[PDB]
Amino acid sequence: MAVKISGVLKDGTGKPVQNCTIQLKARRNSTTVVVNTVGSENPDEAGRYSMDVEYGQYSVILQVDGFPPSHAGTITVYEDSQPGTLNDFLCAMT
Amino acid sequence: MAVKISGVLKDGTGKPVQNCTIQLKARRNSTTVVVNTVGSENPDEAGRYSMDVEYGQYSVILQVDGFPPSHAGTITVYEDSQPGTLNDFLCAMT
Amino acid sequence: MAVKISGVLKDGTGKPVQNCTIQLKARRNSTTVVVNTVGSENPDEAGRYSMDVEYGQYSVILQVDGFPPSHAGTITVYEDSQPGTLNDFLCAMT
Amino acid sequence: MAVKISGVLKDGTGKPVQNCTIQLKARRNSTTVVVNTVGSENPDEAGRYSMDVEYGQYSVILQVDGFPPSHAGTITVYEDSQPGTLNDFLCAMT
Amino acid sequence: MAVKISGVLKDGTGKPVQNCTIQLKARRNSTTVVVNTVGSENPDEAGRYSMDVEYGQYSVILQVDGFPPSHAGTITVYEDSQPGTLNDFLCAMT
Amino acid sequence: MAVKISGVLKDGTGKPVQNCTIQLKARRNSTTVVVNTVGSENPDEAGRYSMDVEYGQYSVILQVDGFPPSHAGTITVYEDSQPGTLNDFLCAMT
Amino acid sequence: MAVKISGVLKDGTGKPVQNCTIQLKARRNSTTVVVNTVGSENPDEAGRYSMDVEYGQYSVILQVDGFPPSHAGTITVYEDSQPGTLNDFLCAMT
Amino acid sequence: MAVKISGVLKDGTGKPVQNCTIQLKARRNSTTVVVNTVGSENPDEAGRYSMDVEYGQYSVILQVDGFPPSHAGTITVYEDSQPGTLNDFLCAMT
Amino acid sequence: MAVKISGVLKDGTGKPVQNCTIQLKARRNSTTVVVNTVGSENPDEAGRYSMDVEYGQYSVILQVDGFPPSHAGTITVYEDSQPGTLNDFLCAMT
Amino acid sequence: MAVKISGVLKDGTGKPVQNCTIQLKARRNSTTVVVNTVGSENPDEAGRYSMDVEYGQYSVILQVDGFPPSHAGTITVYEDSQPGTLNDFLCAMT
Amino acid sequence: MAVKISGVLKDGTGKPVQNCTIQLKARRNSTTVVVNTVGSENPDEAGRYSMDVEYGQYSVILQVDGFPPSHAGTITVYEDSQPGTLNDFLCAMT
Amino acid sequence: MAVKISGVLKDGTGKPVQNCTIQLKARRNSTTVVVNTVGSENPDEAGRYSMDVEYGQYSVILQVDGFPPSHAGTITVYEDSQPGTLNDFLCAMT
Repeated sequence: MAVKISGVLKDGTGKPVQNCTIQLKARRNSTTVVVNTVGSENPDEAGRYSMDVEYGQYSVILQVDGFPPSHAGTITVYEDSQPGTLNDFLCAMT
Repeated sequence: MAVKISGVLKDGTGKPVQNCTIQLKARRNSTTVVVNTVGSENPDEAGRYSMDVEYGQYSVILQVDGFPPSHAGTITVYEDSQPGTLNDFLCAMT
Repeated sequence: MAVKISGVLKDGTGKPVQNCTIQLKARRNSTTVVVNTVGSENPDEAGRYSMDVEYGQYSVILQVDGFPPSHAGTITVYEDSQPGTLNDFLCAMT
Repeated sequence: MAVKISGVLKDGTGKPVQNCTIQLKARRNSTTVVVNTVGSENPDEAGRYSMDVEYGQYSVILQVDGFPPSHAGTITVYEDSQPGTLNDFLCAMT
Repeated sequence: MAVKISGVLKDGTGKPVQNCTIQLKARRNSTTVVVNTVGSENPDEAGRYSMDVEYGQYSVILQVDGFPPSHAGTITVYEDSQPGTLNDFLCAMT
Repeated sequence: MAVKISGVLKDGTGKPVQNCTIQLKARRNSTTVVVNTVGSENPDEAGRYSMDVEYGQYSVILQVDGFPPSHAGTITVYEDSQPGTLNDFLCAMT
Repeated sequence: MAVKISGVLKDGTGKPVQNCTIQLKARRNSTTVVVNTVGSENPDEAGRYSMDVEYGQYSVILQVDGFPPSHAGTITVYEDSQPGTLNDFLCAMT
Repeated sequence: MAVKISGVLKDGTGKPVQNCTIQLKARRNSTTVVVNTVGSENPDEAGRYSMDVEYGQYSVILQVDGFPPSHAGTITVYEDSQPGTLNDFLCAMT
Repeated sequence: MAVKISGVLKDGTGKPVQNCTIQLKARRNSTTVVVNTVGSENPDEAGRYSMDVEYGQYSVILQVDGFPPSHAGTITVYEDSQPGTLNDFLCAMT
Repeated sequence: MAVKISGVLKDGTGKPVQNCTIQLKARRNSTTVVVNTVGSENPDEAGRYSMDVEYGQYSVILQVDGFPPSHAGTITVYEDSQPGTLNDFLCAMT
Repeated sequence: MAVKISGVLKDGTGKPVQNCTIQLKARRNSTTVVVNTVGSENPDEAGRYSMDVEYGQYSVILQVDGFPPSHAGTITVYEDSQPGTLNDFLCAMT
Repeated sequence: MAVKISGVLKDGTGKPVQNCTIQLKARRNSTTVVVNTVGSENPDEAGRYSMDVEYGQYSVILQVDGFPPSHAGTITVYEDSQPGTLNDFLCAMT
């Protein structure tokens, strides 16, 4: 199953960030994802993003049209996670 | 929420600075801001600035047209912070 | 005898991978295959793959148009193996 | 408030110095001036200069089309100083 | 006498491999073969191969216009062997 | 108040020097002269010079059209000084 | 006299070798052959060769069009030697 | 006052030297001559020279558009001397 | 007197060797030959050679258009030698 | 006073020296000749030379058109010296 | 008195040497020959040479058109020597 | 007085040597010759030379447009020598 990861993506001054590109980098083999595979997603102009993420361990990469990739960190989804925003997984007590 | 930061910024000789821009770079990802994201604002011709800032720790950069980028310092916006000028956050005890 | 390897190939965000290529390298020569021989097959537009592999040890290579070759890992198919996705074969205990 | 620094600028032969530029490089964060902000002031043909200086610590630089920028020294304006000339601030007992 | 070697050459995915070339590099002087002599014989489009090997010691080279020559291993033909496939000679207990 | 420094400046053989230039460089800033400020006049065709020198310590440079700059020495005009030739100030006891 | 050396020249797979050349370099001067002298003669398409060789020690070279020269070994034709193929002398006990 | 120095400049064969030039390099600050000042006096075709030197210490340089400047020696015009020739000052017991 | 050295020059295959040239490099002064002198002899198409050698010590160099000069060795002719072939002098027990 | 230096200039084979030039260089400055001053004369076509030299130490140089400058030696002509050839002065006891 | 040296110089194969030249170099000056003087003679078409040499010690050089100059050796013609070939002088006991 | 040196100049093979040039390089100052003065003398086509040498010490150079100048040696002529050939002076007991 795919857990829904949804939210809005704002910069540090309360405005949406445009030209974004969010990438999920698999680091270990899962039941349905092969290692070293990237899954991309492009937010809209208002900053809304929504993805269907398969469980496993991933590295998050954020690219904004003139930014070298910003390694936000590693997220992990098990068979107990509930739908939420991307930021909670980064801030979650791993 | 967001704390409102408003004021006017000048130089030693009591004049507004022109063609400048303030950039806040988030050095630690938060519940609403992802790490390593810059949010910028250009003051008006009178040097007046006004912007809504999300909580967390930020690094402040001033860029003036021609001059090398200046690293003013680091600010921290907590849940108990009250509105004020940008200078007080720089001068706040750490 | 050739075990049937069937499945669908997706990434972290639950989408098929296009322009992909799956290669199997015979690591150790067997009574049916000769060592250092590559066998590859391109999945369809929906990311569905089905191959008939001979038994032995193989190293799996994932090739994507644009990215450098990925080293998924190593599979070892015995005479007693049952049909299934290659994801189970990489994640099988060794 | 701004202390009013006024005077005349003469060289060693008792003559006005032209094509000058007095700049104030702020070295510490103040309640009204951000770090590394320069404010220029060009005196008239008779060597008269007058500036309104916000209190704090400054490094005075005197740039003439000729000798490289001459570091006159560091000046400091508390909230007790009275209006005067820049030479007294340079020569004041720190 | 010439031992007949016959078989079908397949890659890891149970398919014939085309454009190949099997070379037998003789490493030791035999009664009828001089050292460092090669014999090339290309199999058909269905992967069928057959040679008339003279007894002795040989190194097998599999050249497939691609990966460099693949030293599959030394074969040895005694004067008590029976006709078979090349893979058995590779896998034979030396 | 500027001491008057007047006289005639000749060479070893008793002739006036033409195309000359006398430069005073303030090595230490005073209440009326800022540090590292140069003052120069060209003497007349007869080698006669007249100066209104502010109090303080200066370094004297002799510049002739063609020769490299000469370093005559250092003078120090106190408050008890009296008008006289420049040549005495270098030769005064220190 | 001359010992007769007649036979056919096959390769590992039982085929004749074309564009071949046998070279006999005399490594020790004899009653009838001076040192460091070669004699080269071309076998036919069937691979047959016929050589009347004088006594002494020789080094045998196979030169086949395209390949680097091959050093088959060294032969020693004595007075008690009987006619035979070239392979027997190389394979003879030394 | 100026000490008159006159004479005739003859080379080693009792002949006048032409195209000559005598320079007096002041080496110590005097009451009437600034340090590092040169005064030339070109003799006539018959080798006669006559100068009006001031008191002090001088280095005599002899430039003859040829051999490089010849540092003859240092002359001191003590304020008890009487007019003479240049050679007497060189030969004088300093 | 000159001893007659005659014979037929054959290679290891038992054939005449054409395009040859035999040279005798004298290494010590003799009664009739000065040291470091070479005398060439070109055999005919059937390999026959015949020279009239003066007694002494020589080094024989057999040069053919091809392989580099092959120094067969040293020959010595004393006042006891009988006419023969070149090969005997090489093989003679010196 | 001046000593008369006269004579004829000859070489080993009793011949006049043509295109010659005699140079006297004042080694030590005296009451009549300044130091490092050269006085030269050219002998006539028969090699006859005559000059009037002042007292002191001189280094004598012979310059011939084509040959490198020769350093004949050093002469020391005194107050009591008698007229003669420069050969005697060069050969005089020192 | 010049001893006459006459003879014919051959090579190993009993032939005259053409385009030759014999050089005698005097290595020690004598009462009739100055040191380092080279006297040469070209033998005729039949190899016959006839020279007459002065007494002393000489180095004998052979020069042949095509080969680098040979160093034949050393001879010493005394006052008691008898006319003979050049070869005997080389072989004479020393 | 000049000693008369006369003779004939022959090489090692009893023939005159042409194109020669005898040079006398003086080494010490004499009463009539200055150091490092050379006097040439070209002999005629018959090798005859006759020179007049002033007494002293000389080094003899023999330039023959060939071998570089040859140091024949030192010749000393006192006021007792009698006329003779150049070779005797070289061979004379020094």
